[PDB]
Parts: sequence; C-alpha cells; structure tokens
Amino acid sequence: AHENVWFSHPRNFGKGSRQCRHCSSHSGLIRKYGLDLCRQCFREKAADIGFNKYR
Amino acid sequence: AILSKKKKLVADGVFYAELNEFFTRELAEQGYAGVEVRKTPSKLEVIVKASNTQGVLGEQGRRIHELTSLIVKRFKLSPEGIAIYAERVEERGLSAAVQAEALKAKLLSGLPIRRAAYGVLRFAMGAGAKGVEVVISGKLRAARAKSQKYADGFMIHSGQPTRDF
Amino acid sequence: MLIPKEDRKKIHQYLFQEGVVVAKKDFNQPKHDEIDTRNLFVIKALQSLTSKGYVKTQFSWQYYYYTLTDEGVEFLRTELNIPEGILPLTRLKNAPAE
Amino acid sequence: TPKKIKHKHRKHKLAVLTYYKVDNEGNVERLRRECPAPTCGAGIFMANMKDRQYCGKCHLTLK
Amino acid sequence: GQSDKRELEGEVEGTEDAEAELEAEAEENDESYLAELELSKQE
Amino acid sequence: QQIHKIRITLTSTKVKQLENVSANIIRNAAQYNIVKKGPVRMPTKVLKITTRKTPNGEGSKTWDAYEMRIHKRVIDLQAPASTVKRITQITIEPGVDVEVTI
RNA sequence: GGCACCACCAGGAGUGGAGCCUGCGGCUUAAUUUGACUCAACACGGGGAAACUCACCAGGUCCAGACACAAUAAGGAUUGACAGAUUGAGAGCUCUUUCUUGAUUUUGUGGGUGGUGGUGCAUGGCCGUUCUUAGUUGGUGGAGUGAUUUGUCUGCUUAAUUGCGAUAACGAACGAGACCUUAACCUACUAAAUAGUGCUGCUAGCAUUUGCUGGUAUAGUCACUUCUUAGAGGGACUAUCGAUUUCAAGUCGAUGGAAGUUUGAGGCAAUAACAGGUCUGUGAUGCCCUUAGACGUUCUGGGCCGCACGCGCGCUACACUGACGGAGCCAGCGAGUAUAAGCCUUGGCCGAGAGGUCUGGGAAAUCUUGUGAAACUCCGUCGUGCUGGGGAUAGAGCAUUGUAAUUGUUGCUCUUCAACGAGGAAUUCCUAGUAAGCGCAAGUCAUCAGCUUGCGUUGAUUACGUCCCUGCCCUUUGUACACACCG
Ligand SMILES: [Mg+2]
Ligand SMILES: [Mg+2]
Ligand SMILES: [Mg+2]
Ligand SMILES: [Mg+2]
Ligand SMILES: [Mg+2]
Ligand SMILES: [Mg+2]
Ligand SMILES: [Mg+2]
Ligand SMILES: [Mg+2]
Ligand SMILES: [Mg+2]
Ligand SMILES: [Mg+2]
Ligand SMILES: [Mg+2]
Ligand SMILES: [Mg+2]
Ligand SMILES: [Mg+2]
Ligand SMILES: [Mg+2]
Ligand SMILES: [Mg+2]
Ligand SMILES: [Mg+2]
Ligand SMILES: [Mg+2]
Ligand SMILES: [Mg+2]
Ligand SMILES: [Mg+2]
Ligand SMILES: [Mg+2]
Ligand SMILES: [Mg+2]
Ligand SMILES: [Mg+2]
Ligand SMILES: [Mg+2]
Ligand SMILES: [Mg+2]
Ligand SMILES: [Mg+2]
Ligand SMILES: [Mg+2]
Ligand SMILES: [Mg+2]
Ligand SMILES: [Mg+2]
Ligand SMILES: [Mg+2]
Ligand SMILES: [Mg+2]
Ligand SMILES: [Mg+2]
Ligand SMILES: [Mg+2]
Ligand SMILES: [Mg+2]
Ligand SMILES: [Mg+2]
Ligand SMILES: [Mg+2]
Ligand SMILES: [Mg+2]
Ligand SMILES: [Mg+2]
Ligand SMILES: [Mg+2]
Ligand SMILES: [Mg+2]
Ligand SMILES: [Mg+2]
Ligand SMILES: [Mg+2]
Ligand SMILES: [Zn+2]
Repeated sequence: AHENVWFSHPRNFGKGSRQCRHCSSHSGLIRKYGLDLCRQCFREKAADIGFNKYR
Repeated sequence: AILSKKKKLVADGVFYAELNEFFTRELAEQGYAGVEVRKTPSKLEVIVKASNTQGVLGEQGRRIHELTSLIVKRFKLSPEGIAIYAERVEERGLSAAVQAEALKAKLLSGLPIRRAAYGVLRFAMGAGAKGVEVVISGKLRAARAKSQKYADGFMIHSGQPTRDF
Repeated sequence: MLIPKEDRKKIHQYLFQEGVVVAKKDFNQPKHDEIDTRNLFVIKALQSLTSKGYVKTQFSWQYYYYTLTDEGVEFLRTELNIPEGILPLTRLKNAPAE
Repeated sequence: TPKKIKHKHRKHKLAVLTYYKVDNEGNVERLRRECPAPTCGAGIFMANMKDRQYCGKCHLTLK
Repeated sequence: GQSDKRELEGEVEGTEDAEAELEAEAEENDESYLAELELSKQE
Repeated sequence: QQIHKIRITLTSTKVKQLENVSANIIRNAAQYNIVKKGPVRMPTKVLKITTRKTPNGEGSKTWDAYEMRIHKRVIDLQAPASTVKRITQITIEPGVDVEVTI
C-alpha cells in the first residue's frame, strides 16, 4: 500500500540517483575517476586525496 | 574488485581523505596532528599522530580497540587486515594542527583571545619554528565580526617553499 | 518507532559483542548488511540508545559511527537477561601494542 | 479540501468470546473456520465479514 | 582584548601556560567470559 | 613451477620511491646471477581535474586545475617463482604497490 | 611624473545590423522557485531542468516527534490489512468490513529533531575585487616635545621599490625576483616482446640484375635505442664582438646557438580592505520563522522553456579566396567495465540513412585508435541569379535513450525554402605559431553541446611606440572628511 508508493519513483541513471560522498549533494557532482564528490567538497579534500595545483 | 589503475590510486587517496576527517571529528580533543597509511603484506598499518597518546588508548586500550573495530565494520576489511598504532608527536610546537586544536579548547573555556593567541605564538617558537602567524576571525559578544593577526619571526608567502616548510 | 521485539533483539546482539556499529545513511535500504533488519531500524534504535546515554554517536561522510559506552554494557547485561560475564568484544582487554 | 482524521482501532471488548463456544462438559469448539494457510493455523480465524472470509496474518479471502 | 589590560595579563598568563606545558609535556616524554558461548550452552 | 619469465608491474604517485624499489630490485638481480629486462618507463598518466574556484557563482570566471601523476614501470625477470616473491618483501615500500603476473 | 591592447597609436578579426541558440529584465502565469546589476551581475551559481534534480504551482501519503514524565493500556496501548465504496492511483488515505500484531507503542507536558524557509547587514570557511599593479615593514643612527618622518629619493634603467647612482643615512625582511609545473635541445649515459627500426627465418605482388613495394614473426629464445616513452644528468649566463650611456645599471645590433621578447606558458604570490557573493555545497554555523493541515520528507501531474517588447555571452551566413560531387588524407590533449545494473567499442552481417544484430579486444603505450577529424589539396558541375549562397519555419514518415519525449530530447529521409545582398551612433579582443579560421577529446551526460575546460591542423596584417582618450600608481597640494564624498 503505502510502502509501494513511498519512495516509489525510480531514482536511477539520474542526477538524484547519485550524491556527494561528503555533503549528500546533487548539484556540481564530479564523476571522473569515480570520485562522486561535490565540486565544493573536492576543493577541501584535494590535498588529502592527492590532487595538487602545479600548472 | 577489478578497478582501473587511474581509479585505484584515486580510491586509495579518497580513502585517506575520508579517514582523516573521521579522526579529526573523534580525536579532536587529543591534539590529532595527521595520519599515515602504511600498506604492507597481510596487514594495513595506520599511524595516527596525536598530542595525547593516553586518550587514544584509554582503559587498557579500550578506545583504540573499539575504534579500530569501527573501521573494519565500515570498509568491509578483514578483522586482521588492519592494525592501528598511536604515535606521539615529538615536537608539538611545530604542529599547527595541535596548536589550532589546543586553541579551540581554550577559546571554548571563556578565556580571552589575547591570552590564547600569545600562548601559541610563544609555544611554536619554543619548539624551534622559524615563524608563525595566527589569524582569528568571527564574533565575540559583539554583533560585528572582526579578524586579528599576531605575527612573529620570519614568514614566507610566495612560491613552492610554502608547500615544503 | 515501531520495531518488532525480535528485530530489536538482533540490533542488540550486534551492538553487544562488537560494541561498535556502522550504518550508512539510507532509510529505504532493506538490510544494513550486518543486522538482518531494515537499516532505518538500526539508526532509530541506536538514536534512542545514544539519546539515553548508552552509546556515543559520530557522523562523518554520510556514515554513522556508533560506539558502546561502559554504561551500556551493564544495561544490556540486565535487559537482555544475558549472563553477567560480559566483555562485548571491544572490551576483551586485548590491550594495545607499544 | 476539508481536514481529514486518521482511523482509530475499534475493538469489541473481548472479541474473542465470540470465536469459541462451550458445550456443557466438553472439549474445544473451533467456531470460526480457522485458516488453513501454513502461516496461520490454530488461533488465527477467518472473518465473518460477508461474501468473504479474511484472516489478518496472511491477507487472503475465501468464497 | 580591546585594552591595554587583558592582553598584558594575557601575555604573561599565556606564556606561563606554555612554559608549564612544554616542561610538563617534555617531562611526560622523558619519563614515558565471552558471550556467544553462553548463547550456545543450551544443550 | 621452477624458473619463470615473470613480469612485475610497479605503480605509484611518487617517482623517488618507485625508482628506489626499481633500483633495489635491479641491484639484487645483479649480485644474484639472474637475467632481467627493465626498468621500462611507461608513459606517465596525468589525471587532471578542472573545477571553478568560486564555491558560489560570483566573480571572475576563475578555475582550479588539479593534477595527479601515475608512473608505471614493468620489469621482466627470469627466476623461479619462490625467488621473486621474497625479493618483493625485501623492497617493500608503503607508497608503491606491486602486482606480479605470470 | 609613470605604467598598461581589461588604454590609445598602426593594423587584423569582429560585435551592435539578419535568423537562430542561450542568459538578464519585463509582461504573462496556478507556478513560470531563486542569487547576482559597471568594470568586479546578464553560456555565471560548474544552472546543457521531460521525472529526479526542485527550492515553484495543484493535489495525495509517512513520522523517520529521540528521551523523562503523566494519562490510556493486556478484559488489549497500538500496527499492518483482502473485498466493495472512495481516489489520479492495486495510497487500509478515508469509509462499510471483522481479521490480525502485541507494550515496540496512542494522547497531554516539557524537550527534541529536520528544513533549497529568512537573515551573506549576525558569522566561519571559500571565492571575486583594489591587483598581480609593485607595493609593504621593522633595527641602529639623524630630525621632531610629540603624533610622525628620513631610510622608502632628483636622474637613468627595468616587467618590477629592479638595479645603477645621489645620498643623514647604514645595514636588512615580506612582496618582486628567486621557487614549482609544462613545452622546445641531447645520435652522451639508463633501459624497453604494452614503442619503434634493420637484418634475419617465412612469405607475397611488379621488372627479371642482385632491384622496388608489401604481409607475416609473443621464439629469429637475433642486432640497435635515432625516431617513442621517462630518471639521472648536461645545456643559456645576454656568451663573444660592435655601437651608445653618468662609461654605471642597461638598451639596440650582428656571430655562434635548439633556445638570446624574464627562452615560451602558466602555478604560488605581501601590508592592510569591501557590509563584494555565497547560510541554494556542506551532518559549517548564531539568531528569527516553521515543525504533523510541516515550509521536513515522499508520490502523481505541471513549471523553471511559458511571449506585443529592451539588453548581454554566442552559432550559421550573406558567397566564385564560394557552394556542392567525387577523389587525395594528416594531429594532439584525453577516457574507458563484472552478477554488473552495465564502460570504450573494432570486426563480420543487415539497413539509403539514422540505426540494428552476432562475435571479439580492452580496467588499458597492448583494444576501441594512426581516434584515416575538419578546414585543406586535385579534378569536375554551377556561372553573379535571393542562384546549386542561406537553411530558419513547417508537413509527412523512419530509429535511438528513457518508466514516461505531448510543449516536436536527439538522430535520419523527403518536401517547404523566411530574414540576410557585409550592417548607424557606439563598442570589444589582440603582437608570433599570436589574431583569425578549422575541427577533436574531457566536464556535464540514460538522451541532448550552438557552453565551458583543454588539445592539436592551416596560419597572417600591423606596432615593438606614446600619454592623446580611459584606468591605475607615485609625488606635490587643499580639506570644516576619519562611519573617511555612500563624508
Ligand atoms: Mg571571553
Ligand atoms: Mg621568497
Ligand atoms: Mg614568482
Ligand atoms: Mg560530512
Ligand atoms: Mg584602434
Ligand atoms: Mg557571462
Ligand atoms: Mg521534473
Ligand atoms: Mg515531483
Ligand atoms: Mg523540499
Ligand atoms: Mg540544511
Ligand atoms: Mg564572508
Ligand atoms: Mg628608527
Ligand atoms: Mg630613530
Ligand atoms: Mg628627539
Ligand atoms: Mg623593494
Ligand atoms: Mg615477438
Ligand atoms: Mg616560470
Ligand atoms: Mg561583505
Ligand atoms: Mg552583500
Ligand atoms: Mg543553486
Ligand atoms: Mg506534505
Ligand atoms: Mg523546505
Ligand atoms: Mg519546472
Ligand atoms: Mg533558467
Ligand atoms: Mg511552455
Ligand atoms: Mg563569459
Ligand atoms: Mg559568426
Ligand atoms: Mg567538396
Ligand atoms: Mg593510440
Ligand atoms: Mg571541399
Ligand atoms: Mg536557394
Ligand atoms: Mg544551400
Ligand atoms: Mg530545413
Ligand atoms: Mg565592408
Ligand atoms: Mg577599441
Ligand atoms: Mg575598452
Ligand atoms: Mg534536456
Ligand atoms: Mg561532449
Ligand atoms: Mg554552462
Ligand atoms: Mg593619462
Ligand atoms: Mg591632511
Ligand atoms: Zn557535496
């Protein structure tokens, strides 16, 4: 009944199908190399992940 | 499972970033400095640097044992595949992480900013730092916010050496 | 929350014996992968326990880190009617390494 | 739309009295054609609703 | 610290905290029945 | 399962430890009379990510350009399988991972 | 005084003029969510929204209100429910309906918790701007009762407070420069069966001279590192020689050199500051609002695209230095998957196409891939004509993705074939592999790139000067301002 309606809409292959690892966001996601992080969350973790600015 | 070379090195990096913040939230009060992940055959050595190595292994190492179990249950690691060691930072004054966390525990005690700020300027130099500068920004009883700067000694600003020293 | 007594039990014999619990933030997940019940049941059951000072809760990167207080071993000692030989698994006095 | 009210449980006060009868100096009566599904069995009775009989454990109706 | 005081009595008070803590910490370094079984004994 | 043409693949982000492990293995493959091929410098892979600087949407359109380098080297050895594995444990380095395929 | 293509000069390409794409305002709306308004708002919020995203609109569910109490409560506090009515709905949402579960829980009190609700004028962090301009600071000494000042300057020079020099200053620090990354050189080392080559086995075609083009080769268990890759080094320091100059810092010419504009390009980047922008990135936050008829969250449908209009970032073009039609046929930067939830996809076979199908390769210098790309070149048709330029608008039909394409996602086929005949006042960008064309890859991404971030192909005209406009810095000056002219 309700369990068959609650959260019933498909939530795959979409922008709402995925989220940031750190800030559960839907906008500004980075999917390269399987990061799955918001673009804002990436900046605050880039040094920790191993991404540095050289050029 | 089968992970490409480009994504596998990234996954190891992503693992470090998420693990480091977990320690920052849990072991903030023990002057957590940083973490070193020493991969090895048949074991995953993890080295945590903290100001206080009594908290991290409390009550017959209750905390480190109950804390290493929290990592086996979240990353689906074998129970024997990870071992956590707590190592003392030798020179606390040269670690800005310890000095900033130490500052937080004093500011939250209602202590004046000036007493807290001069407490880290002199503590860093005593450990032998070439220079140190502390900036504190925010609101304190007053509605308007302000930022203060206490410099000391020699500080460099531009180029590669800021990433080195 | 309305949890069957049996599903609440499995949450307690996972928290005791490995006095730490990790839960991903998804409410509609069928199985918390360690406790054969809904993942949401684990979050709300332990939100009460941390609400009543029996477990500490830490949250980082959309993950829950539940750890059992020393006060909580005594609580499950009596309510679960378990033998008074406790030592969940974290409190096995395994001791660290120097 | 007008404000709605959620449904509230409606007993009978001892609904169970009607499920059994006692023959003077007897044995069990078994009045409400207990469900034959493996889920239920004894103690789970059908429902003398109308042109159907419902058991609450496994949601099924008869005739 | 918006005054000639509370930073004066902030410096000498701030610095004596570290000297006491550097020395205390540098001295701190110079010196430094199971369960599942009970669930199975129902034989 | 005796002598074996064996390939060892080395990948890491940092070249100093990669070349030390690479040189240490070549050194240990010298005093031991083994025949070897390498090290072979594979084309380095530049993992580049270009984001916007602004967390919000205001200002001059300024971008970060983060970088990651993956250097991969493969060395071919002609030795029995038992011998090569103990060389790996001798020249174990936390940063560099090793995969060995026959 | 000085510097500067976000200023000009000499010039190039343009934009503004047309159509369309897209953003902003406005109007409209049931809602057309919202931030941003000169540079520093308007292809910006990585904002290319069919659902989600989503915050808006019209409706419909759930508590996922922890916890201490109090009440109710096993003689049952409460939860799930077939069938029919009801509903957009096979939502027990609600109503008839009696079945089921069992102290988990229902009601009241406090207390919570959650908000893309408000406040960026309460804040953290981050970011943009003054400004990447060249500026900033202290010790000792001189001056001053002092706040302060000199040092930090007439001149020359430089990209530069960067140097020469003058000198009540002398000797220094941040910033600049140094530093880091990338591109160009090394037949000198180090090696490479995931790179390439000559020989050599074996092999094809053509002329027969033994030659020229190929294929094969993971055992030829060959030779080599020039081309390819990348680590250790080397190499440029304005070197030598001419001119000028205070004979100083330097500058301009030659010669050598791979490189002689800081060798080219970037990354980092000082003292302060702005009510600059974000609480619509955050399980970052203070406070206010809301919290069961929710502003939480979820389902269905619509909207963010809506159209008498003004403005900004762009794409096709207005033709012949061209359109087509055949033929020739060269890059670089990169990415790529598993019991998934499906990646990059060659090769074969169908189909005019779009596309479909069967196998195989590749977690990758191995396979897609030499990404055989486009401008471009050769030969033809066209022949100054709103023409074969241009391809909107629209009709009919064929495929792909997706639950779902209607307000056409996109692609293909035929047909229709509009403005536009080089654009007023204005205004933008730019100095060498630069501008301009021309495409390709990566991000977004189930599908959609007229967008950005990069990459390479073809490849110039015209300066290498100045303060005339514009902006900024310095010096002098005035000041009744210091919340500093938003006075
Ligand atoms: Mg205080
Ligand atoms: Mg420096
Ligand atoms: Mg520099
Ligand atoms: Mg987090
Ligand atoms: Mg001009
Ligand atoms: Mg714009
Ligand atoms: Mg939608
Ligand atoms: Mg919806
Ligand atoms: Mg919402
Ligand atoms: Mg929030
Ligand atoms: Mg701010
Ligand atoms: Mg002085
Ligand atoms: Mg003086
Ligand atoms: Mg004096
Ligand atoms: Mg200077
Ligand atoms: Mg071979
Ligand atoms: Mg440079
Ligand atoms: Mg502001
Ligand atoms: Mg503002
Ligand atoms: Mg937004
Ligand atoms: Mg609602
Ligand atoms: Mg809301
Ligand atoms: Mg919409
Ligand atoms: Mg829009
Ligand atoms: Mg519309
Ligand atoms: Mg722009
Ligand atoms: Mg154009
Ligand atoms: Mg042609
Ligand atoms: Mg290739
Ligand atoms: Mg052509
Ligand atoms: Mg025509
Ligand atoms: Mg045409
Ligand atoms: Mg057309
Ligand atoms: Mg003209
Ligand atoms: Mg102009
Ligand atoms: Mg202009
Ligand atoms: Mg779309
Ligand atoms: Mg694309
Ligand atoms: Mg865009
Ligand atoms: Mg002027
Ligand atoms: Mg004055
Ligand atoms: Zn995020």
